[PDB]
Amino acid sequence: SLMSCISVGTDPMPIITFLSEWGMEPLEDYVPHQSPDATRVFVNGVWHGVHRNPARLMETLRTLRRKGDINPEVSMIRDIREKELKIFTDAGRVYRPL
Amino acid sequence: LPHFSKDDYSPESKGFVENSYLRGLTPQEFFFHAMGGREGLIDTAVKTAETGYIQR
Amino acid sequence: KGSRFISTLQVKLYGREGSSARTIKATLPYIKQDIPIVIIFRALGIIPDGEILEHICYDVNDWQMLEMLKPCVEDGFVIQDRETALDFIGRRGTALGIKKEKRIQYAKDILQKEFLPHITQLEGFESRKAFFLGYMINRLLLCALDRKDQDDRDHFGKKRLDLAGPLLAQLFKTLFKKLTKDIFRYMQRTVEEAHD
Amino acid sequence: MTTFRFCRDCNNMLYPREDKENNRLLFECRTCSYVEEAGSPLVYRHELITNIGETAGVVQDIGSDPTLPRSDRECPKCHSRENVFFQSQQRRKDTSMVLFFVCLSCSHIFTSDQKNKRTQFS
Amino acid sequence: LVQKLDTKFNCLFCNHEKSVSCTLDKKNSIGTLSCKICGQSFQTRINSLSQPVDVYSDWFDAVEEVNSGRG
Amino acid sequence: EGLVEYIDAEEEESILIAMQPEDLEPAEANEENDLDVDPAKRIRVSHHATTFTHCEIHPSMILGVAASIIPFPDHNQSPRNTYQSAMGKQAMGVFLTN
Amino acid sequence: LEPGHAADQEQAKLIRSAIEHTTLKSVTIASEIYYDPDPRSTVIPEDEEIIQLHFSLLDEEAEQSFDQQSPWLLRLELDRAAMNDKDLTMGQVGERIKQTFKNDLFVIWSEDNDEKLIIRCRVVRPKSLDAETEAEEDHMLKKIENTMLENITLRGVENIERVVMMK
Amino acid sequence: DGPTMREITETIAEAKKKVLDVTKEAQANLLTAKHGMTLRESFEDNVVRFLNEARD
Amino acid sequence: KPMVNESDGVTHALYPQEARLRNLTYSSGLFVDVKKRTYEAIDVPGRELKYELIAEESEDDSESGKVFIGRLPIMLRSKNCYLSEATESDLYKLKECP
Ligand SMILES: [Zn+2]
Ligand SMILES: [Zn+2]
Repeated sequence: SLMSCISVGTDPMPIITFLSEWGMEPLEDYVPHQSPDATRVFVNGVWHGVHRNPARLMETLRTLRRKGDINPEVSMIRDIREKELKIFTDAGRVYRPL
Repeated sequence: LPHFSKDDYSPESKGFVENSYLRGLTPQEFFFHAMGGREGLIDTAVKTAETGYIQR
Repeated sequence: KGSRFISTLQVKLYGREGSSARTIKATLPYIKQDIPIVIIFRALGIIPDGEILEHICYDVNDWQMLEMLKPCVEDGFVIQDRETALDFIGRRGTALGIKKEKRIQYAKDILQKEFLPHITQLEGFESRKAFFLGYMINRLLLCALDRKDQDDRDHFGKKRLDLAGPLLAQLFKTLFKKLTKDIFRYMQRTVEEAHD
Repeated sequence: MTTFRFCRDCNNMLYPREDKENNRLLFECRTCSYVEEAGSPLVYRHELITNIGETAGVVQDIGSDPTLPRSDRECPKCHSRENVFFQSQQRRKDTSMVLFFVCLSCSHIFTSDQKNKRTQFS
Repeated sequence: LVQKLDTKFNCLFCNHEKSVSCTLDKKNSIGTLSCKICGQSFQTRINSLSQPVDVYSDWFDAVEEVNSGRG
Repeated sequence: EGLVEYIDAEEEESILIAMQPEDLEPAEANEENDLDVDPAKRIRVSHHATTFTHCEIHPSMILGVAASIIPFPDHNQSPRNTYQSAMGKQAMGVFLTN
Repeated sequence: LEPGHAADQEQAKLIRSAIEHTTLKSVTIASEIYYDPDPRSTVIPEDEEIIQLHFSLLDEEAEQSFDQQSPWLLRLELDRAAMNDKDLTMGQVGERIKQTFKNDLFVIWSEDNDEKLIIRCRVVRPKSLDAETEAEEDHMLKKIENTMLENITLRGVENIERVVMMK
Repeated sequence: DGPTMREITETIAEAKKKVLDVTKEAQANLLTAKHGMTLRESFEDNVVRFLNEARD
Repeated sequence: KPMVNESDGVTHALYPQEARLRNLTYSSGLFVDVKKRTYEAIDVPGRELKYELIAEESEDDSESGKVFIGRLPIMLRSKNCYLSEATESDLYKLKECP
């Protein structure tokens, strides 16, 4: 379509550091029956940990993106029902402006 | 379509087209009509050859 | 990153509700046949049962999923030690050339560098890949329980477009690999290829 | 697992070896020696028509979902006129189109069905 | 439930790429690696998951532990 | 500045878009009675939600290069539009000034 | 339908019932295996009334023996609405099970009026259960459940699914 | 002409109202599934029939 | 930058117009630096010859120099294209279409 664009890709390491600094507990310390309600934050399909307060993390990530601290092409999705927070930074994703 | 709230079964949200061609189509009706037209075109393309094979 | 380690991983549910759907098996890269999930979990360091169920099912109250998992444990009870599971996997791999350690090294290599490659080069794989495989099996069971619908291929968000960048990237990767191999052939062939 | 049943010292999985002489159902780790007596006659349940998972996914902030629809049905036990509703989350074909609601100020699930209550108290 | 199979594993005291047989009694979970040239047997246990490839290879591991032949 | 996004097909599953800025006015949500009953205009569905997250920059940006040169494509039927999009690449004209 | 029965309604329904294929799995809610050494009573108050109903009928029969009595209960709870829809009673399903299990499964019946459509079954194993409720392997009961829910044709013609009567 | 456009609009509105009533009945579990079809298929069949009648 | 090496041995800056008229590929050379680390034979009897560290001790690295890997075809208006920075007054000076 006219306004459609295709992502070219970005390094996920800065976003992973952001996530870690913002309370993303690593998998190695994860125990399902101690934090059953925790989400599953991950980037590019690599389960990177779990966050117990997804709403605040999502607000921070959106604010950083809209501020430019995160490349705008970086796509993030929160599945409130499935308790999963997803992020994609690779190339080939077709997106649109809104 | 991402302009409707989840779990909506209303006629407008599932392909119904209230307007006429004289009156026009709203963007959602336009897209649904495009869906239907694409279905028709694919069917025609398939028949073009399947019917010929049956003929032979 | 460029190697792309492209090797499909499949977790399969067999038979049907009144048949081999009791058990679950997975396919590993460069392995002759599939293996049950529980042996793989024990090979990754999750020895006791329950803990494997901790990894797979994330809510003990979800009794249906543990019911579905019953036969996996009923079949994996035979193996109890990590090296035993590694021996099992490596032996299933290929011919028993490594008679000394019973192909332990082969199984370790496969599960470290070819099993779920998008996480690799890290001894923490033992836990990370185990958790991800648990997630895989959880999704499989959720679909099998009709909790979630079958995944749709047509979803345009599940697709990617290879524009000029990636296409030229893979083409140039192949050509550069050929060039480097030719340079190595000239090195090996010609003594003092250094200067030439 | 309708209940919790694991060896306390091995965490392995127990299976029903009934004790014939005592006529008591007994459990003991196959690879260990710990021995535990059955605490309930239930050992197996296969549920064909299920009333589980209909409301799966209700979380502490389901209301924050923008996509879900909102209505004004009065919360039965709160009288709040705001809630967010949805249909059953199980994907069995024969599932009814009954609606499930959620009181945004109470986390209480009420259904539109005229003959059955919420999943937890249907 | 009795399984006997010839496969590609070599014949050790007997030097042949295809001369390796076996017997597998699953009722008693017992069996033996049977050498159609070098002969006698290699008795040991069987596991419910013991596929004939697993039979051959694990029992061959046991053979090296004993430094015997393939049957 | 945080005024527009880049929404991917995967992210647009979690959002609620408004077709046009007029869909946001409180009047449509509340004012059910109005004198603009011109029977010559498209029947547009009323204001249905209030949790909008984004708004379309404009419809008709869902069209491609060959489609967006059709006058009144929403008064045709889709097969005609596809035929025109295919046959607009055969129209004789000046492809370059040089 | 035959010329003398075509013009009518309920006879068409009777033909429909005679043709349409229906099994226990179409009317069963859930199947549960319970531990209950007592062959004449139960530790479950819920099934006590049903057992008492047949305690005066079945356990009062001549030549009482425990060869058909086991400590395992294969309790199937049926669907009243489904049975009503198919015009099925506890009778029909019971004697179909008997046909498939002439003497290999002792079967107890729940009264049709009861809100709990229950088929209380016990394993049968002569020479071991003759005077004891020995702990039969549960896998035997699971296989029995498979046979009941798959290989039992309550009524109809095999390979004939829903039959739609129309005018 | 205007009068027939208003009549068409009233026809479509009546069809929409009938579809809404069927939706309310189905969501209240009071709808009875047509024999040979589960609840959802019966509801969809009724809705599509009403909309087609409206168009005709 | 894009260039053409004539049959006479003289390299000449190549522009898209000439490339199209003369049937020349529009491409630019790929020069890379190649470190050259040489470990002369140590000839040290014992475990020294089994150790590559002793060979490292014989390290003798020479100048690398830019080595011509090949030619990468370049798409027009890209960052490396001659027309990327050209303005309108230059676009038709190069006989290219604005
Ligand atoms: Zn134990
Ligand atoms: Zn309330």
